[PDB]
Amino acid sequence: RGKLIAVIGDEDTVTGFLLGGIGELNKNRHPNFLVVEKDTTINEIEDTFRQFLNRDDIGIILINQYIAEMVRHALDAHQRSIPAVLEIPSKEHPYDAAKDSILRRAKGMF
Amino acid sequence: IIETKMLMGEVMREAAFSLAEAKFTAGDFSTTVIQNVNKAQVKIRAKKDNVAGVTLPVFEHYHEGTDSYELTGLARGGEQLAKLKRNYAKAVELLVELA
Amino acid sequence: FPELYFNVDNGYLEGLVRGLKAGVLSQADYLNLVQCETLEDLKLHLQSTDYGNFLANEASPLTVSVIDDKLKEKMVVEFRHMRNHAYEPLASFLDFITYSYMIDNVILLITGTLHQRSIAELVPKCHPLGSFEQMEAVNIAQTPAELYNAILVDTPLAAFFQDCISEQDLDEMNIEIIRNTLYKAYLESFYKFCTLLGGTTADAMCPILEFEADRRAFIITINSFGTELSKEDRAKLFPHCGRLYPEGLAQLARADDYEQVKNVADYYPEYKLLFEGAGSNPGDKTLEDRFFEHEVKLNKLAFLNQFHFGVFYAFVKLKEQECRNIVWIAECIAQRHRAKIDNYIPIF
Repeated sequence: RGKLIAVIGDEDTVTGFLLGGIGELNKNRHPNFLVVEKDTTINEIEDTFRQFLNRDDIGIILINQYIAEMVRHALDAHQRSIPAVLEIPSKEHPYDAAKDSILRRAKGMF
Repeated sequence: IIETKMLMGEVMREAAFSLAEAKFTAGDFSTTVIQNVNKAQVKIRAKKDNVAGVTLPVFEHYHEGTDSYELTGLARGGEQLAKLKRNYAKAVELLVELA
Repeated sequence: FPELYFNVDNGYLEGLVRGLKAGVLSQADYLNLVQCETLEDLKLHLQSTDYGNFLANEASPLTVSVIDDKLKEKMVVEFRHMRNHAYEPLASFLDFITYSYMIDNVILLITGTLHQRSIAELVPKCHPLGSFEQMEAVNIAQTPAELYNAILVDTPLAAFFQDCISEQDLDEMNIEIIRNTLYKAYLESFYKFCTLLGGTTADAMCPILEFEADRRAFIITINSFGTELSKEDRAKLFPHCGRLYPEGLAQLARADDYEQVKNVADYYPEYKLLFEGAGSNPGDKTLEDRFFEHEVKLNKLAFLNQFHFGVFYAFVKLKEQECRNIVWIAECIAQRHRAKIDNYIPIF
């Protein structure tokens, strides 16, 4: 079977990847993304993250690097081998390796 | 991994700035994009390697043809929106590899 | 001609909107803004002009998205004020400005309703220049057919639908075909209105509205090449007002590559200079940037008269371009991408 990528992020980043063709609705009408409006609570972000990592259709989750640091508890607690998670930069937000949970494991890294 | 993150950062910054050019000529096109969703133009498949006696999971990028945003900004801004879709559509394939 | 009646109802509003026209950023003002290093400086520079206190009572960690909202907030408060103060000859004209926004708001309403979303969630996303007075369409929201009937009852737009789009068309056409088809009926209707307001209004408005009709035709053509739209669907969307209407409109509808579109622009020296003036190469001004630049050069001609409605429409489109300019400066500064900061359009 196939899988899809999913997004948790700001309106601009979500808009970008939607024109990049990322956007789809599950059969239950739920999207494969959350637009994190400034008014959104941490519980909506974390619930969406926990839904996306447990969902059958989603293979990869993309999280804006600043949102990844908000949801850091669940993001570091996620330790399944298959469903991947990516912390990504954005225009008013941090760089691509900020606190990165994978890079911090390696002995061979500089 | 380190090299792929280094590649991703600059492409993402260029894509994130390119959206401002669309926001200059196409107005708040973002609301129409976000509101109107049905089916993806790009999706993935899980795949394996068995090297050194162990199964390693990986992904490949696939394309479904149908542009669910084809007419967006037909009236104005469509030049910028055509650059914009291509920039994030390029970024996704590096994400699938990075994952 | 106009002076027999114009100042009787409009003399105050003319002096008001000309006052607001003095309150614009010159080239010399933009040549201050682009020098600064952060949104705190952008605030401190804009604070010196008519934008004073637009970022008062707001969060210290500024974002370009807040600057964008507070720039529009100024423009929409100034417009709603002029619309509340105007008498029916001007007020019907000011309403014709607002249709260009209500169309896009109706596109959201139809889009959300076709996805079964409650319209009450779309209300905060509607452009303030196109907000409705009658709300039963918004409150009911049950089905696309129910919304279409509620639109015809509640909305000023009802006449445009009856000329071009049935309920059955709304069920089948893409929302972007709807956007441009409503807009076709709109621009032609507003141009007809400006031809009926003869003399100085017609002579200030027709150069602009005839250019907007040509501008849609050019841009829709070059954007259609990669798409499922037929030559008939292009012809169905090109506005019939512009200088191209006798022939070039049909020639664009036949055309399917950029050179064939320039072969239309070659017959019209303004448009020949617009296409010649942009290859859209790396570091060039784009075709789109030249249309926005030229639209400003036309809007600047409105204030070279004294007694006509062309100033109100040109003013709205110039302050809209001022919002687009200051947002584009704010992006280039905030993202440090100074290489394209000069791409604002020098309004006055």
